[PDB]
Amino acid sequence: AIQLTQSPSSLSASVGDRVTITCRASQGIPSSYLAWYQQKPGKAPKLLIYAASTLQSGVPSRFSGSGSGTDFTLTISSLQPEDFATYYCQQLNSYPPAFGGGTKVEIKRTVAAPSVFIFPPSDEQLKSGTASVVCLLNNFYPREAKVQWKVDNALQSGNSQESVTEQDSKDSTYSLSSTLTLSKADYEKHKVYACEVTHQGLSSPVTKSFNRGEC
Amino acid sequence: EVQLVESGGGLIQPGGSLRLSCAASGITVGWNYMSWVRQAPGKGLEWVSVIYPGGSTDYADSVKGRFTISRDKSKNTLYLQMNSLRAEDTAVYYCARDLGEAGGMDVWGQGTTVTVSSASTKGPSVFPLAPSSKGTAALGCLVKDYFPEPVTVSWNSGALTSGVHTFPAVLQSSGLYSLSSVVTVPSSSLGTQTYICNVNHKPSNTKVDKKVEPK
Amino acid sequence: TNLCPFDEVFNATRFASVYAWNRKRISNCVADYSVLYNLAPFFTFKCYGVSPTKLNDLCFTNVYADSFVIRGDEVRQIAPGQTGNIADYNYKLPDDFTGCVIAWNSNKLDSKVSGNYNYLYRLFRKSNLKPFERDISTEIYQAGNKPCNGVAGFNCYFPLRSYSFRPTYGVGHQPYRVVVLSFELLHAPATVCG
Repeated sequence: AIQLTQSPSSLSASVGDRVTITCRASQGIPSSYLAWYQQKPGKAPKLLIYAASTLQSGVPSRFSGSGSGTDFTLTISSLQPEDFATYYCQQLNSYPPAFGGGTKVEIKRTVAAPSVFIFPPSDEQLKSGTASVVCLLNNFYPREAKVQWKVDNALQSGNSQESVTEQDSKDSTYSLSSTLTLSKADYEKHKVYACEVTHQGLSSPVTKSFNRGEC
Repeated sequence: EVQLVESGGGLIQPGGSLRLSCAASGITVGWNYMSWVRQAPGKGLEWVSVIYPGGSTDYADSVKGRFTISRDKSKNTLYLQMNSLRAEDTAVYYCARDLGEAGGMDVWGQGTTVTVSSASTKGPSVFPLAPSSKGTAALGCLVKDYFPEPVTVSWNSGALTSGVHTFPAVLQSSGLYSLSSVVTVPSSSLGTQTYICNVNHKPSNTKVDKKVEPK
Repeated sequence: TNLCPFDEVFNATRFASVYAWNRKRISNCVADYSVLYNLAPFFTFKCYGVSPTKLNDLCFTNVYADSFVIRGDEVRQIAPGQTGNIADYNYKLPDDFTGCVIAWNSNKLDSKVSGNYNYLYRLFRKSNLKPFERDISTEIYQAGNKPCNGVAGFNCYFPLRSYSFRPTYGVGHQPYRVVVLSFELLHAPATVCG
């Protein structure tokens, strides 16, 4: 079958920029077998371009496509605020069709370091036998960040989950919360709980920590 | 005028059955290639099934023997019968009209949500993320172990909106959801201003107000 | 001594588009089914209701050679019991078919740099073809309520589309040449003996 690889995974742009998105097929196909779609959060995909260059009716002319063989392109000549969205390419005239993994077009702004906070489990939660430790990264840009949980200096793997907000409508930053989950028996067996954050706006990684049982 | 209106999604146990409907206007279902496409939470697009104008059908491999596409020309409606459902079938389901190389998937439905889980419906526990003792401070609420989505969160009954980040829920390996809601406030307010998070979970008729205060 | 004209079928310079597939009658001739192999990069030879090895021993009342060009990924549709855009709307074999299907990769001939668009297939049809039906109409396909009145547009599609053949496309999108041999038995003299 065919695999479609999209590039880049995400890209940051400002209004008025010329933006180009690439779709790469694994084997080589007619140009008339590729389509481009736009999707916004909570919305159905919308057709933009089919047969690699035909502009679907009603789509602004600043959208265009090109390519044949293995390398296909979607271009937006002057980015508008409503263009900020995710883009998918699709192979046509085939069942099952391949879809690319998507390209998210995102809003550029100045680098801002996260403010970092750590929260111990509440006494109320501990009564029921589980301990949740939360690390918060607030109002940062760009999106890439690394959160490293550390328990008595042991790097923690496979017991944490994280979630990120969408870009803030006013300052275009992100925020991230990470949750480390232990049983109460586990939690009481260690002292130093630490959240270590790496981000482009920090000169060196920043650690926020607490010692269990000490206000 | 042209639209596809879907119905029939909902919450179901593994092994159960659901039927999705896609009523059409402006296209003739029996005269088109009609496809079903799905999108798991946080993921891309995955083709599911197709029915040809002449009646032949095709399916993704992960769905064969369980799902059946069909149509009622008199009602101009497309259907998907889904038996032996699995947790991995959880997704937004779209119907769409496929024109192949002659046009993309140009017409899409609004989507209907399918959740397949063995979890019991359950109201969340709400725990405080208490402001640190050691100027801007951060505080929040951890809304844990609820099912299914969604949950709503407000602060001080809507009077506090600036600086609030309510994060997207994560799905724990227990099959229950968890999320956090945080807010940055002036440190000087910590001793004097009351901070309460208002949490609502309609499926369990749960309404919790949690006062968050320094420890 | 009186060889059948298999030569002008398998080695024809031009092949037909699948939707307008070619049919040649074959009778009153000595048929040698051993010449058929032609060193092609993806040769395929399957038979139904008959053994490919003993073909040279049999007689038939008449033989039909149908020929056309399709995509590589489509060669699987030229078989009894199959469905798909080719079997449904271009060339359909019966479920009780007696005969043989020969296919081979023709990327050398039927592709070119800059693309060969001369080969066509039917993309839109309201219902399945009967076995051995040939449909060559070019009426605008009405996919909705409004009549098309002979003009392409929304819900109004030209039903035929051209293949795009270039040598560097993948094998599933490369051109393949197909010959279908059907063997007829009547209560009549045999005129195709090996």
